[PDB]
Amino acid sequence: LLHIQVSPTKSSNLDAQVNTEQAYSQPFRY
Amino acid sequence: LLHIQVSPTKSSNLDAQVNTEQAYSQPFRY
Amino acid sequence: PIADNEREAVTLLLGYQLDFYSGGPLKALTTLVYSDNLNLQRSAALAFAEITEKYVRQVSREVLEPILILLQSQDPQIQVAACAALGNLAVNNENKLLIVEMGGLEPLINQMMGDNVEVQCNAVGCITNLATRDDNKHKIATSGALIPLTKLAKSKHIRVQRNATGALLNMTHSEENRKELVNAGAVPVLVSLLSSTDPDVQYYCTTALSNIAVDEANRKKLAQTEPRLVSKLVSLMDSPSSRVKCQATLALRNLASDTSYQLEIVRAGGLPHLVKLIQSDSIPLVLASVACIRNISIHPLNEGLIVDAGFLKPLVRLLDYKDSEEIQCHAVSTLRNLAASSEKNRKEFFESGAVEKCKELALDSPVSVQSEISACFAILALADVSKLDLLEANILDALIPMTFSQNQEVSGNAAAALANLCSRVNNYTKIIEAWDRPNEGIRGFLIRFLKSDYATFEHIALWTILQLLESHNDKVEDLVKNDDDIING
Amino acid sequence: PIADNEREAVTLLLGYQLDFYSGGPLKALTTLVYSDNLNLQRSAALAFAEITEKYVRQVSREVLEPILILLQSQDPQIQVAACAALGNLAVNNENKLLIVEMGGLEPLINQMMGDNVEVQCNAVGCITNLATRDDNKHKIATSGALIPLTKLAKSKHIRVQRNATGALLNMTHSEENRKELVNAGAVPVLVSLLSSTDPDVQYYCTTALSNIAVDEANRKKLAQTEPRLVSKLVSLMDSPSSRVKCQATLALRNLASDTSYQLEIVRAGGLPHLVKLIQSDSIPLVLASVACIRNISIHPLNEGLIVDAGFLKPLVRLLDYKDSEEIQCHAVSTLRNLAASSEKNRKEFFESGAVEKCKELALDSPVSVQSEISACFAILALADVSKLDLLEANILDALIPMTFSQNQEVSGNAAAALANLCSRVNNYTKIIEAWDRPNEGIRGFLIRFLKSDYATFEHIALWTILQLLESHNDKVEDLVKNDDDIING
Repeated sequence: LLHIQVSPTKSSNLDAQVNTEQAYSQPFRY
Repeated sequence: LLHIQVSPTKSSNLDAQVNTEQAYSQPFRY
Repeated sequence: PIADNEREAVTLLLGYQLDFYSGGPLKALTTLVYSDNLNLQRSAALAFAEITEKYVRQVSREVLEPILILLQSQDPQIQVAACAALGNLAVNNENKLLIVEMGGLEPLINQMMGDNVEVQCNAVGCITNLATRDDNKHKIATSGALIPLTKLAKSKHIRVQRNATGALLNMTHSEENRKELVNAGAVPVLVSLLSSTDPDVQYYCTTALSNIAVDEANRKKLAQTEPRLVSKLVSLMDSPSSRVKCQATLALRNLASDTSYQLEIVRAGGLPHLVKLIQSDSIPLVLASVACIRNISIHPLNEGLIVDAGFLKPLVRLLDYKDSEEIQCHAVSTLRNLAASSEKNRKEFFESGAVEKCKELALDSPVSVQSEISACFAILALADVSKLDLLEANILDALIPMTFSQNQEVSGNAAAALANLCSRVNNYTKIIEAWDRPNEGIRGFLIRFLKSDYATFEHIALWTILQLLESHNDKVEDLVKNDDDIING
Repeated sequence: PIADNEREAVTLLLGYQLDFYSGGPLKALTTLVYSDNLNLQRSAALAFAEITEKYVRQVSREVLEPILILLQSQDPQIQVAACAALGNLAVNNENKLLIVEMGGLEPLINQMMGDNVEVQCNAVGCITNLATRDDNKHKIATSGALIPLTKLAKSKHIRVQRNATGALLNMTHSEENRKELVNAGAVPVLVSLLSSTDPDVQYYCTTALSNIAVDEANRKKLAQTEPRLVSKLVSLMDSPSSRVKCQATLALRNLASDTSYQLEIVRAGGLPHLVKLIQSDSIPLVLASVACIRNISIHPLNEGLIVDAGFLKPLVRLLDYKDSEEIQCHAVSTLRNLAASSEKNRKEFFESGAVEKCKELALDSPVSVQSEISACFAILALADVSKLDLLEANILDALIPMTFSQNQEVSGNAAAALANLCSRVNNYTKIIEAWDRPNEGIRGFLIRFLKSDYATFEHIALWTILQLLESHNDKVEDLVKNDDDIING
């Protein structure tokens, strides 16, 4: 009755993101 | 002297000539 | 004679001969392999390694089985050559799958566990390549290779290290595999290799730990067992390598998913680093760092320290990144996280230029950004001491048209902000001015929201009318005597 | 800008090797060969065959050594594969030399003397390819290979026959090697194979015999031992294959160097074929055939038969081939060979338009053609019966300027013809009217040739003046009374 609030005070935390970059082998010596 | 002639009555024969085209083998089977 | 165009277009493409994965050649190498004579087998292995080195395509069962058979050898030459061949073939995506289906992982693991560093290198590397296919990742993770991979990640030979840490990285892409990694004891190794002087190893381990930090349970575990992790990542924010900078920042973001890490990153001195990175004008660096500070700003105890660190103006400047919607969203969201703090921080907030810039962006930006800005206004309007100032920045010019949005975050928060601005202010001049404009202004807002199906919107309208009546103003009382407004009940 | 076309232009042409001719692959096949195990060696030989089939380049000793060893196998299929490899490699010109220098001829000859027909075929073919390098020709000729090649030319298998006769053909490009070929007994075989129903075999044999017929001694040998030769070649002049037609015609022309063959070709019915051939749409056929009839027309006994076959007018029409100097030359030469025949043939000659066409061509053709024409006129002028006629064709218009030529064939023969035309004719009208024109006329001719350093020319001038005075005419005697003539005369 003093204030109106329809959103949380703080915003949500972000979801942790994965880096999907793939590693490849070094050149193969034999 | 009845006639004047400085070239032979007939022309000379041409020299035989060589065909230098080379033959190559047939396809090799195996 | 258009034809002679075509005449050379065909010959050309008849060009676009070095294939020996079938027929005679293959049969010869296979014959060498199944001779079970050591020297002959050596010859075959060397041939395979060279061939796969120069050209690779999808191959059949009859190519891979003689190589897999060579991998059962005790002879170092044969081992290293065959591993090189299989590793080279594992660059092709169909080959990865076929190689794993044939049971290549068991011989590869066996070769990994021998005391021959070149064979170690090649076998590990082959596994690295195999693990770049999603189908293979979980099978490799549960095959038993994780223990030797973890051990070999500590190798004094940098190539072995690169391959091993690379494989480990390749198995942080799913929750289950990450769980397998943590259970195999890879984490202390990765953390230790954060200090590596090799750029590749450092990047692989940083990225691996960052992906591991995606899971809540792993974050808790790290909190209990790896107490210097945050410090190391923080120092990695100043790496001369850009990708290591960026990834360390990302890892800190991910960790900052949790409250405890939100406090700990600040306590470890991460803020000035972040301040610098958020002003790099490099899109990846900025994205990572603004995401990180966005998570960190959620903890109340950080608010002051975030404002003292000088984040406000860089954040505000980020709103001009018109070609990066996510960066804008994160910047605004962080600002909104700083919008209900102490009085000092409030003054700083208003001195940053955030209100004006947000007002400017509110009607010419993606709806996501609009949403964040609207929420920011809504929270800012909660403080009585600020209301007049907010009104004198003309943010009603933004708020009123935002109440027309079909996105309910936008419209709802705009309604909230407007409503609160109408409550217990000393001066109602700006409100009176905006009564009919823009777009029917405040009265139109009152109408539309009075006829709303959503009881919250209607409650808002009634409440702000009540607040308008409640205040001791002669003229707004005159303005509410219009019939479209009143008989609503 | 500019650069960005160049920028692309380079890349594409950087577009436009993992072979088996070195390193690992080669060492593997080599390990297979020196294993001394028949099955392994078999695999190696098959590999070699396929590899050389797909790609061939200049190779080293280390490639050829194992292949040469495989050539000595007890297993005919190993020998066939190895020899296929060797033969494919022998398409490269430096490989030919290296293969002969390493002593491949001995295993190849041994292979030719075996009973397996595929082995024979590939061995002979390989030798055929080796003999396309001039350095090798004399070495193969003297290696002993000729006797088995000769035998294999009689094979009932057509591929063998083609390879063998092709090798024999490659042995006919020098006098020495041709001598070796005749001494090996190849001639009866080749002649008999002129009747082969296979286009390739008969082309190779026709060409080989044509080349053998380049040497005098060989022509005499053929005339003693091969009585069916001319008949066969004549029938080959009607082959549906144009190259066979042409080579048969050339062989007949070579043979026609001798008088006996000049008679024999006519006796065998070659003339109508040559009539058709000199009127071919194809310039080569025309050349060969006109050269042939040029040689044949040298024998007096043929003259009538040549006119009856209808050569005169086609020969005359050949003179309009302004783009072929050689064809013009031997057409005019043949005509000249028909210019001192019997009365019937002479009358036929004058109705062919030869005189008029030659006169037309005498001042508008290469100096070689001029020489031939001049000689033709000189011979024609020998017949009293013809003189007036030649004068009525206004031959002096051609003859007189020709006496200015620095080519002594032209000027000498023109002088002879003129001289004869001034001798013992009943009517001196054309002589009198050509006294001062064109090109200073007969008067000028007489003066110039009277001052000549060449005693032949002077002799001609004096003799001509004598013929002019001795012949009884009032006005020619009047014309001779002039200072320029008497003073130097």
